[PDB]
Amino acid sequence: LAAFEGPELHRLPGGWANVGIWILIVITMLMHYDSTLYLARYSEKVVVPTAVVQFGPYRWVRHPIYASTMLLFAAYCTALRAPLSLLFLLAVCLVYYNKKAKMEEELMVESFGQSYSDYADKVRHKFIPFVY
Amino acid sequence: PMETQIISDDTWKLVDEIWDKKVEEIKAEAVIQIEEEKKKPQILMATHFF
Repeated sequence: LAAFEGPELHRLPGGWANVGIWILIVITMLMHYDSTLYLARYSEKVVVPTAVVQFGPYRWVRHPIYASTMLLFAAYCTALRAPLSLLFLLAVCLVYYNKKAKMEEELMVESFGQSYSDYADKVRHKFIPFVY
Repeated sequence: PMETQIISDDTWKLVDEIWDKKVEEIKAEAVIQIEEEKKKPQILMATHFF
């Protein structure tokens, strides 16, 4: 639907309008790599978190890898200039990804207790900074 | 003779126990040591992304 909706590849503008796209790409890959490096550092096994992570992207958004992945698709829908698909992936990705976030969060709240409780009190905003 | 019994009858039970544990460990280790199904690379780790 993004490819259908977006204008033809020669009609979309360039110059100083394609510099924001580069900004979005680089900030996405910074946030995702920082989140991954912070999450994988504290796990002894492949996915077994020893402690509670609250650093970098974790002090802004409780689930930063997920947000970074969606922001990748959002920048992608901005690239071919199709905002309608951006909104629809917002809806569907938010729904599924919130479901998995709830399952994961309830698991590690059960397994950790007060630490992730006060951490989630510190950062309520779960996916987008002060939007949700 | 004047020396009565020495260390114990229970320490002999403990050394018999550790002897039997090591014998059983060797027996288990001898016959179930080698079994291999596959070692395939896990390079579709979806739990990180998908």
